[PDB]
Amino acid sequence: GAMNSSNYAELFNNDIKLFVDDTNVYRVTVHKTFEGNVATKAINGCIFTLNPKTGHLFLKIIHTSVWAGQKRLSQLAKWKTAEEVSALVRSLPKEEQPKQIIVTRKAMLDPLEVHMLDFPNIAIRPTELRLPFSAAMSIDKLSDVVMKATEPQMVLFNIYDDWLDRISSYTAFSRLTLLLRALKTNEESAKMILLSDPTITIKSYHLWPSFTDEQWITIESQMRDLILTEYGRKYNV
Amino acid sequence: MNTVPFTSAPIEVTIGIDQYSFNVKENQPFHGIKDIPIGHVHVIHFQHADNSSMRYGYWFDCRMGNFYIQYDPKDGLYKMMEERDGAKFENIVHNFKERQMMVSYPKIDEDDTWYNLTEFVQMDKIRKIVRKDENQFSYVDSSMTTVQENELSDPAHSLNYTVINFKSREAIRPGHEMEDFLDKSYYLNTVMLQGIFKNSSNYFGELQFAFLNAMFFGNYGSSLQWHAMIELICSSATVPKHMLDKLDEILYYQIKTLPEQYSDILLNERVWNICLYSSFQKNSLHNTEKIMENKYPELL
Ligand SMILES: CN(CCC(N)=O)Cc1ccccc1Br
Ligand SMILES: CN(CCC(N)=O)Cc1ccccc1Br
Ligand SMILES: CN(CCC(N)=O)Cc1ccccc1Br
Repeated sequence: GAMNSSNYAELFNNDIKLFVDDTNVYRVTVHKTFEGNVATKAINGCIFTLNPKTGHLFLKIIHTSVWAGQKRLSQLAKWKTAEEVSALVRSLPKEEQPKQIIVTRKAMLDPLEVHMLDFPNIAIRPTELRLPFSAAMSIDKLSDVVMKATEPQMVLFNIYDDWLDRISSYTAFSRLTLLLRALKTNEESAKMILLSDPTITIKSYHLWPSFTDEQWITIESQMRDLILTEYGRKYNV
Repeated sequence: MNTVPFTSAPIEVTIGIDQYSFNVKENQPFHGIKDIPIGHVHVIHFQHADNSSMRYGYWFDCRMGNFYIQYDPKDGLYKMMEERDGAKFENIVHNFKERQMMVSYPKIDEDDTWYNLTEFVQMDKIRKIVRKDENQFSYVDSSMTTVQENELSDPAHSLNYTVINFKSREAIRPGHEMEDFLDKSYYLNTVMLQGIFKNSSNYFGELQFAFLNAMFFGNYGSSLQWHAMIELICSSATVPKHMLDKLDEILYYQIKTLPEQYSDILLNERVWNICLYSSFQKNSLHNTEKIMENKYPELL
């Protein structure tokens, strides 16, 4: 059934699983037409498919051409997501296929279940967790490869960089979700925290800066403060 | 007109014949039911006064044999049986008719209710759903489960309705996942109609039989089947126009006949609101929508 606070450590056991987030698949800018009506212009999107144990992020870039001549795009986007996830699973060796796929929004359950009828042993599950994966497009290198794509494309990143050499996947996932929650709540502030110190750089294959253990503690503290801050600014508390 | 004579009525019981119900007291001089219209299937059903649990009954067609009911004191129920000796059967039915020991099927010459509820129901198809080939009549009761319910236990005592499952490989063509899930026409027209039922009459027959088992026996699996067969049509964008008009009539008479006080348990709020107000056929069931809105506006 639904993943929640009580069964949280299941994410980090040795049963292969993937999260799938569809919140950046169909993206638009809204603007005024010469006649003063409103129209949308789609921009490139992405499916966010993540193995929380290993950090394996399979980023399927959704090029705007997949929407051409199509109706009801918000509904199509859920089925296109399910189609691409299904294709990904079928492309993996049997022993790499997930035993569970956790969708971050319940409207993905039926589209994915229907696309995965050939895999009766893969469990499709919702979650009661409010995960901040929509903020994936605030990571500069991910946003860059999405917006530069001229055709459909799959790109691979470890979203944990090399952290698992030093911390567990439980801890790496906690760090990731803190970082993403911060970027979602105040992107500018979050990015100033992460990048202000010019002596700490981002390695060319990494997504995040090369913080020492001690620096991560400071950064993690600063991100908590930011989130608490905005919570006050927002609610006047 | 045909007759279902009774050997006796040793235990107090409510007897039902199609949409009608009457009471018989323990050891009352009751010897059965006469003037039963030839040309239709019929159902004779029972609820004991001392254990209203287990409604049970028998689907039969008087053209297929001479049938009578005798209580069995070992198995504790009224059993339908067949007398092959035609001479003997007629000789006995005549004695009962002369002594006026039978109640009369009350068909009133303005009423087409039973025809309209059983138009497509055929005894040959009932006998394939209810497997017990040594008898010409078919036993059904409250507790019998469907082949699909047994998939989600005794196979011999099951209701073999046609399995409908919207999230199944049979319902969904590879490469048309979204199309086939959102518009079930492929599944209705090619898989079910052309492939399994062969024609819409056999489809409507199973739908009607399912409704009646749900209504008369409180058979939950039959209720699920009835609603699934409605939902498959309502969720199809392409349905033969004659099928829609006929479905509207079928459902109208089913809703008209339902006990008002059972509406809470025999009608699925989700299916009906989807069918009348969201589905492709939301504007195609005018008679059904009007009776539903005037009789069960709570549900909607
Ligand atoms: C290193 N390899 C990917 C990088 C690449 N492009 O070949 C491991 C890996 C597998 C699958 C997903 C992410 C990741 Br990270
Ligand atoms: C009791 N009766 C049998 C009489 C006999 N054979 O000696 C059962 C029954 C059979 C046939 C017709 C009506 C009915 Br009621
Ligand atoms: C006669 N009553 C309802 C008939 C009606 N007016 O609808 C119960 C009944 C049904 C069938 C046979 C005998 C008897 Br008694």
